[PDB]
Amino acid sequence: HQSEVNKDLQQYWSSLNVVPGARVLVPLCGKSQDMSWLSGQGYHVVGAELSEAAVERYFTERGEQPHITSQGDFKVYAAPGIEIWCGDFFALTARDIGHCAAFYDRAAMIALPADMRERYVQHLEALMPQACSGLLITLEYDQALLEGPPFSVPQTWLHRVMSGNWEVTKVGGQDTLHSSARGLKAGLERMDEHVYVLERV
Repeated sequence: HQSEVNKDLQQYWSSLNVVPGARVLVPLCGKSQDMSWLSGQGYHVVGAELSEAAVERYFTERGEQPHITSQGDFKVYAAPGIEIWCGDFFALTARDIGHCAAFYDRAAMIALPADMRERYVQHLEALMPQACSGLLITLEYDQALLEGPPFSVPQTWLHRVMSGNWEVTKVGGQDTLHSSARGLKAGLERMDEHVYVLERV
């Protein structure tokens, strides 16, 4: 129970104590522990898994069963248990689903450049809810072993751009390889994991 689910995540949340049943969005954050945590608490875990090969792995491991959709070059595999559509994320209106609650954001913009980053955060906060607690999970170390080289997006930058719709705050740190799942997924065995608490106002 809550073995390795972003100490910060389980922390902030543990404290936050969002509404029981609030809408929890999972923008290209779809991991397992994060969501498994939210659910374990009793929240509306609805997000997408920006991972094609992943969806495939799920279809091969399960052998079909859930709602598989073909979204262009991406897929959408939703389950009856959770509202996680493995594939791509860009047709669930994080705003409609968001509304009020929170959303776990996984290092995604760090995989892109600045310009794109600004367009990403903005695009998110744009399609974001009205009152939800968002938590971004970035990284630094990982870059030459982890899936996609993270630009260790600087909190300052986030507060420079990602500042204007959500209260982003510096959080997290390094020496947390066990915590970060992606670390055990890619195999960092030691990487700095950055975190930023963004309160979607």
